Amino acid sequence: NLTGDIVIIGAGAAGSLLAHYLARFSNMKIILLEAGHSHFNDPVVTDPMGFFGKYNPPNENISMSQNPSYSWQGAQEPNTGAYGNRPIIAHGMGFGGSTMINRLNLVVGGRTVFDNDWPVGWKYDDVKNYFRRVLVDINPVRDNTKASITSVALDALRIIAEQQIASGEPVDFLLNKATGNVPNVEKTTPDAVPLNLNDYEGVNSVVAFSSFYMGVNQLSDGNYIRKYAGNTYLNRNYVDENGRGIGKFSGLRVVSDAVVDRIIFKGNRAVGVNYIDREGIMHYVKVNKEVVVTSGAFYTPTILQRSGIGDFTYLSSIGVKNLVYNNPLVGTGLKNHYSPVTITRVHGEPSEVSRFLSNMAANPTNMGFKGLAELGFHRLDPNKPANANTVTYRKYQLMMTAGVGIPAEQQYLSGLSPSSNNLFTLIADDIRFAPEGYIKIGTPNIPRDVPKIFFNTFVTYTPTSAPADQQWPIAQKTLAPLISALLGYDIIYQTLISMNQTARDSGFQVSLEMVYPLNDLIYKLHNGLATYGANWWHYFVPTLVGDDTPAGREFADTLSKLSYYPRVGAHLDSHQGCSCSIGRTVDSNLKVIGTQNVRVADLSAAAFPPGGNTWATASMIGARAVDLILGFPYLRDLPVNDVPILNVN
Amino acid sequence: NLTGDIVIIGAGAAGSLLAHYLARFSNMKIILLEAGHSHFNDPVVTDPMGFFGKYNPPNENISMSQNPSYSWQGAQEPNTGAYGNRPIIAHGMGFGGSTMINRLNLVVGGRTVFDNDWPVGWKYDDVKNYFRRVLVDINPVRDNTKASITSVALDALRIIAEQQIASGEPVDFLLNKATGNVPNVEKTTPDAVPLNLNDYEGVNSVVAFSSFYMGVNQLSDGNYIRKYAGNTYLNRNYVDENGRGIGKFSGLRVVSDAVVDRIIFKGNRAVGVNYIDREGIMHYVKVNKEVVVTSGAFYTPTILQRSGIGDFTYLSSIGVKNLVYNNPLVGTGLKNHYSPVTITRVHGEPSEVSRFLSNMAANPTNMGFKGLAELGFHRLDPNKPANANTVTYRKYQLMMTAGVGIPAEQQYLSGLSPSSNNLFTLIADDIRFAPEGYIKIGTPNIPRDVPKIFFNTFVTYTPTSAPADQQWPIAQKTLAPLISALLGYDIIYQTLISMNQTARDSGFQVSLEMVYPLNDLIYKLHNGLATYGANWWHYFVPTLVGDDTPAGREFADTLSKLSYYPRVGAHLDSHQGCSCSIGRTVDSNLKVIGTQNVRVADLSAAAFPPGGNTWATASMIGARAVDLILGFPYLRDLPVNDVPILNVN
Ligand SMILES: Cc1cc2nc3c(=O)[nH]c(=O)nc-3n(C[C@H](O)[C@H](O)[C@H](O)COP(=O)(O)OP(=O)(O)OC[C@H]3O[C@@H](n4cnc5c(N)ncnc54)[C@H](O)[C@@H]3O)c2cc1C
Ligand SMILES: Cc1cc2nc3c(=O)[nH]c(=O)nc-3n(C[C@H](O)[C@H](O)[C@H](O)COP(=O)(O)OP(=O)(O)OC[C@H]3O[C@@H](n4cnc5c(N)ncnc54)[C@H](O)[C@@H]3O)c2cc1C
Repeated sequence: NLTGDIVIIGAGAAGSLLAHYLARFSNMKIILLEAGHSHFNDPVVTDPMGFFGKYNPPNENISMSQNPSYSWQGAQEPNTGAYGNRPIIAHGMGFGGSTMINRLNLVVGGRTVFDNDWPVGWKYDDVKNYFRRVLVDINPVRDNTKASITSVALDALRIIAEQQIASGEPVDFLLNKATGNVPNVEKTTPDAVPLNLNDYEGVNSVVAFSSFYMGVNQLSDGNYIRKYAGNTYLNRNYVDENGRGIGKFSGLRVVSDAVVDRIIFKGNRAVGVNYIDREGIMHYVKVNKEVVVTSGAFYTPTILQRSGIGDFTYLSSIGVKNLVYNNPLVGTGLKNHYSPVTITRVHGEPSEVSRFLSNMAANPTNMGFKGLAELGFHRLDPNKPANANTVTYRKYQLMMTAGVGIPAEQQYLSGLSPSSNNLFTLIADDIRFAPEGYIKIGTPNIPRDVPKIFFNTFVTYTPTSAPADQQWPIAQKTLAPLISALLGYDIIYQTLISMNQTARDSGFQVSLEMVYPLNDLIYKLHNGLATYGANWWHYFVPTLVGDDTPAGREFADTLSKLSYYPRVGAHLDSHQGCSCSIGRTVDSNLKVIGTQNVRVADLSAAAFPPGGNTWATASMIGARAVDLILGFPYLRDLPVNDVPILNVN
Repeated sequence: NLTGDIVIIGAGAAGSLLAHYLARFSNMKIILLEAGHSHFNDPVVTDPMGFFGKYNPPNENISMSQNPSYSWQGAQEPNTGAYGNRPIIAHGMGFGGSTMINRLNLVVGGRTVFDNDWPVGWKYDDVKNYFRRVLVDINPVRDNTKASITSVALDALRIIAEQQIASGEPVDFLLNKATGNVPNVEKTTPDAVPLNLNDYEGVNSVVAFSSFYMGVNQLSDGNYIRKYAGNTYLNRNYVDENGRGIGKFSGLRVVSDAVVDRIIFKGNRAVGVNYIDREGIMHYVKVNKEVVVTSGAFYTPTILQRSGIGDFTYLSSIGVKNLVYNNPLVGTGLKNHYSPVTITRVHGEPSEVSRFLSNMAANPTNMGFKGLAELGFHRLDPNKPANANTVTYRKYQLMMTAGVGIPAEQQYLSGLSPSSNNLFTLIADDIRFAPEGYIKIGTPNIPRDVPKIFFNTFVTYTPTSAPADQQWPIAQKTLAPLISALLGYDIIYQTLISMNQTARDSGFQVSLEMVYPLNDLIYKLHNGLATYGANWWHYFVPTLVGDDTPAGREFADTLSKLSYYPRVGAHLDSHQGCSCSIGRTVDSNLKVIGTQNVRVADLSAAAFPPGGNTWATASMIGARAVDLILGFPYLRDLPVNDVPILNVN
């Protein structure tokens, strides 16, 4: 049988890095088991434009995230806050994990989140040397082309930031403490210097920029290739076609097309793993030292539960025979991101509006991301951290995209046909999303694509027969996402109001207004904010604050109407994590509480979602697990000029 | 280990009956493999009202169809005809298959379908005995609490039938060929004899009645029970707690909590079956004579495909190792039913309207169904069989229910809240629904909840650069479902128009006007149908017709607006089948083409969907397969008085 010291389950954004840098620096046998197989010769994945449906048959025009042959299909239970919808969120299958099917963006997360929201031993100064290693291994690139809309938006944001600085409010969405009174907005001159948002020292927390960073590499021919975990750490230089290492890496052995279900125990120690190959044959893998599980946010708690780690009552209810430890917290507290969307129309003569929206197409260099800014807390938002007036946090990730990002049903309902050529998309992402859920298994026989996922986004609050004063804190806690989404809409509105004058100044004779969010409603919401200030959100429950005045009814009706759009006119991001975070299931050394020699090293073990995209954080967790297992800080001391070599075929 | 003579996979609506009567009438060892366990002591399933959520926890309020512990979650690929959404359809998991979580509505299917759409040897005179056996074994009951608007609707239908008969059209939705010139509308007299829609001779193909037949049995205590296949054929009288037969059924052996993946062949003949138990240990079962697969419409083709039966090219591409027989037709031609929904509002004084909609609440005997008729083709339907001038066909199933059956999003959008006490629902279910699809697997490792399911219903038509004279037939073939939906709306409108006068005559002083589908649009549709006759549907493509008058533009606009409602304001029925039909995957004796000793005996092996619900048809397939396997007409000649004995506990 197969025998080895360390067994890694799941070759995702962290498993590949862990296996690579663990086989390099040691001499013990390593086995990596992955559900899928390699895709180095598949044009759909390697080409960056294969993400947008470039090599798909006419009768099967679906993306990789909706394809069962590329990803798992984690259907969730009905959403009580979104009219009982059941969105599908996917995890990749094969070498590279979910990074094989993603947008290839890279955001670091910032300094404030790690300093304030993560436990001791995982502060920014302890993880920046691994962020640097991950970034230098991926080696992303910036945008090459540049449109005139970016400069106009940057100038409008600069004017807004100057106004906010002069106003003197302690907290705003365009203030940064580490810079001072100078707005942190890129210059619009042709010879300007870019403002990197992934700075080593984390100076840029609320920064307006001109470009993102995409994980692509230009090839000697002239085309681009997708740079992800699979071809970076598990390419032909290190792993051959038999799943064996070459040279120094001869210790590592990779098994392909192997789905695992259980971990065998001798009471407190893992002693084996069982999996099934392509012929339906059950195989058993001996474990000598340790087991590391990196199956992702959705499927790590399930494999933990069906092995006998969780609530004993429910596990005996469903029918688990072998039980090991009692953690009623396994699989609880799952976090994610959300992104409401906005559409804008441009008015004027066809020639000027055609010159205005030019040079904003999509190429493997930008992936449709013009990129505007990372924003802070709106001054009217009541739910802020305790020291939000001292250190600046990240809440919004502003983005700009061509075309219209809207489900076809809303496209028909609103009348904004994508065939039009005078519309563009602004998105105010939320990277501090409040709702939390949990995961439980349904049947204790085999891995299944659909466990029980509960995740309610925009719920409503029901009044009770109590004085309003003590009820208000409950309503404030319950209605956070709605307030955040509406304040993001207001942010976009102010940006458009400033950008009208900015564009008129820059030499474009055009005008702009919102169209999808029913500009009348946005204008009324802005007026209501301006006239009500801090207590504006009390109108979400008009019964307890009844004005008996036409203005009050008007504001309540407008707030009720605007609550409809974030439920349907938006989409969920596939940035789920924190389901098995540190402090609930594992300690600071990534060891499962109650056992001896098993560890979790994926995004599920994250204490708090990073302030942005989540590719780099999982790789950082894996890199830290490397020298936690080894015991010596090899990666933290590895020279920067040492990077893995790339083999294409 | 385990050895036997016949191995049955899946104890569904057909496997239960087949195993029961095959163990009764023979002397050979029989093994039944099921992926679930008995629910005889679970109030959610045994109580008929548990379907609506009578015993659900407040924080897990989900129906049995949406619960992963009760059913398989069959997610499908985006539907290009309904704005690209992915509805979820389930098969029940446990003793009784999908009959354990269904609405318990029993419809035989009709006679014309089995006389014009099934091969020789499967005509109505060869299946009526098995239909009678299934019906007497289940022993349904009729509704006990008769309402008042049922009589009003029946009188309106009688008036419409009189008008249609006096007119002289060859075909319409209230003409029955096997009844003469007398309308087939049930009497409204106090002592009226019931009209049975499941009659032995099949004379009622277009019949208007007052109550359906549902599978519930009244206990001596007073409360009702759910009488499905699981407790009918697999109760404690016959199968013990371990899973062994009792007395005469000593040859049976039932294995619970067993999921199968493979069928082991020896070149052309099955020799074994593999399954995984609750503990997670792979087991092997020997086969001596026969293997029968009854895993359902979705999951029987998957089992066949990953076993080595199907398109060799795709199977080899996805990694299937062993290939047995090449047949690219496996998993093709999937059919299902679609039910648009209509909402009506009643006007009048509160007392009269309150007493008008009385005695229509849902109780365990009618389950919210009052039932109207099995209607026929509309006179203006262009896509109808040529045989329709001699025989009558079932196309529309008409049902009524209190409250509003609408997704919450459309409930909010249309302004029709469920709190109103003056609304009721009319549903015209399409039972000759045209579109078809196919099923493919993604990974050759283990059974999965989500394989590739393609099903596109409301696809539109794009004109080409050709003369209209040859373009018209293709457009006529493509646009059938929209035509059927609009004609159903017109049928409901006519029924309401007649019901207004009938109610005003019967004593009530009220007015009924349809609301949800935007009455003005329906009025315009009715006027346009009357004006344009047979060629009304030509205006789905206003460019190709060449009409430019304001009337033509208005009619085209109305036809465009109305097409929005069927896509979203409806829900797909779980009556899927015909994916391994007779003559394409199996012969007339249910043996799989190209193989030696395996058969399929479920709803997937049906040649054409019946005119109504599909439980009885699946049970009939199983019952017929019983005596085909045995070779003697045991069940056809069994006396009607010999029925199984119920054993609740
Ligand atoms: C469509 C999409 C777009 C995204 N875009 C971005 C983006 O722009 N920026 C960003 O930062 N992040 C993005 N992400 C998220 C990013 O891809 C992941 O967060 C990241 O890969 C984290 O990796 P992980 O190891 O934690 O999880 P995964 O990469 O999902 O790890 C799962 C791995 O484990 C394997 N596995 C799972 N279950 C089993 C099992 N039972 N047995 C064996 N193996 C198993 C899988 O085959 C896979 O190899 C996107 C994700 C998706 C789905
Ligand atoms: C919500 C709902 C309501 C319905 N209402 C009605 C109604 O009112 N009237 C009506 O006539 N019909 C109704 N139906 C449909 C009806 O219940 C089914 O069509 C009928 O049971 C068909 O029987 P079958 O054996 O073909 O499918 P099923 O009974 O669903 O057969 C599936 C069986 O196979 C087993 N199985 C599947 N895969 C495997 C595997 N890999 N290994 C082992 N076992 C496996 C399952 O555990 C299950 O026992 C409804 C269905 C649903 C979902």
